[PDB]
Amino acid sequence: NKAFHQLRQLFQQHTARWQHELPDLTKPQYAVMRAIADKPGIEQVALIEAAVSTKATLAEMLARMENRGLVRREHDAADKRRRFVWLTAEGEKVLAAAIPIGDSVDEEFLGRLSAEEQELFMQLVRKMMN
Amino acid sequence: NKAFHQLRQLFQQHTARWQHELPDLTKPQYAVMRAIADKPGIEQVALIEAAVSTKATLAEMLARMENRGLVRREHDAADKRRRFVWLTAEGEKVLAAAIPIGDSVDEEFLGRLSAEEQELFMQLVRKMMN
Repeated sequence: NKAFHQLRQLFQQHTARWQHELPDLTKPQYAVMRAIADKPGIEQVALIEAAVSTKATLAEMLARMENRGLVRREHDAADKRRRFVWLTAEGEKVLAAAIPIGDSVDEEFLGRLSAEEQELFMQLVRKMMN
Repeated sequence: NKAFHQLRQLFQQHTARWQHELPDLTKPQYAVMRAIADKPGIEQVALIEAAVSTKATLAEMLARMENRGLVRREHDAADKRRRFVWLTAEGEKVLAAAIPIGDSVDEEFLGRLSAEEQELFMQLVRKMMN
């Protein structure tokens, strides 16, 4: 009966489908790779907002991604705290295969709305944000 | 530019405010206590859907809640796997203090929508669900 409760229901159903179709790439991981491909060499701090995570969660996720050869990083010579992120060629393949999968999972729920309903749903979400 | 991406943004902003105002009670924990109070003695399996969690996440969260004296449980004499959940008196106090806080956090975002926009936002979320 609460709005944010039903939002948790919808988000859990989406996560459940995402788990089945993309078992090795969660939605936060997918958003990070997508934001790196949208801006190769993006600075790690700007990647926090671009992928909707946190400084600590992004650092742990990027470390695991380069452990698996999916991303590579370079450092600011004047400030080693500043890092820039690229996808490797293997990371570009992992992302390219996952995009039509993730799109179909998003479509299972969004496709239940008309174009006007989709545009309106995004206007309301934008209105509630800070 | 994606709908579920902006939903993650809105949900992260809500979690950030919830973290500050209720540092010892997350939104999933709050939903569990709220569902137990709505149906004292609710069976643990039905509590999974009522609070929007999973069997394993609920089991871990309920164990910690009774470690802190916030919930108590009873077992089916014929099937010890079946358990029923109550709030303790101390759990009733923790929940009662948190409800006006959680309501104000929900209101910070929902209050940016009119009554008609709120009703419509919940109709669209219900339409996208399974």
